[PDB]
Amino acid sequence: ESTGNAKAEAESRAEAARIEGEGSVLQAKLKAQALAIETEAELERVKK
Amino acid sequence: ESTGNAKAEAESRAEAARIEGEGSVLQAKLKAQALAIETEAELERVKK
Amino acid sequence: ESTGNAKAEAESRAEAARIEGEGSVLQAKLKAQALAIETEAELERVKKVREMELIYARAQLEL
Amino acid sequence: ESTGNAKAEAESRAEAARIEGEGSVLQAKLKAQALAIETEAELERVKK
Amino acid sequence: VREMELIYARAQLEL
Repeated sequence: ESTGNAKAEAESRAEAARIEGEGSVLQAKLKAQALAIETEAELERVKK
Repeated sequence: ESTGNAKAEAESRAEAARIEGEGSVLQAKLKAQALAIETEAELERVKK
Repeated sequence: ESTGNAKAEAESRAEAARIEGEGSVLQAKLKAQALAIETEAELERVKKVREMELIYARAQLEL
Repeated sequence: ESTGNAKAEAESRAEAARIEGEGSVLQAKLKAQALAIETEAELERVKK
Repeated sequence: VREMELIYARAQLEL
């Protein structure tokens, strides 16, 4: 009839993984990494 | 009566998705830069 | 009689919205700049370790 | 008949999340971030 | 922290 983690009463809780975006972060789009270093030029300006 | 989410047995499982994951792929800017600025340790030892 | 808000079970829930959230997206300027000015820690350590160029200065000439 | 956090008598209280704007802050509009660095030129003036 | 530029000044010449 029942086995696991039963929880009740009040606000928030979490129990699983739901690493949706996190997994997507690991599988970072190369193009995303490129734009990162390509844009650094602006940061360098704030430095210079 | 108590009711709740059950997770019988053990394999890869997802539940209560989105929020955290989505937020991760969006930025995590604070720790991203934090860890990134701590990377200088390489350049630090090189100087040392 | 007491009456009040009940939150049976447990899942994602919202209530008493707006105010705090709205105020957050608006500015949070004090802590925003506070944490931002504390970010210099990176540039701080960089200086702390760049100090090593002092190498040339070891040629002390205390006559 | 009843379960949870019942509260009464006087002023203010809060119990939930209501992270409306907060969530919106995490999901920061790229264009908003751009204008931020683009406007910094004024701050630099006060520096120079 | 900018004080660190003092590096050059370590070449003390206390004769």
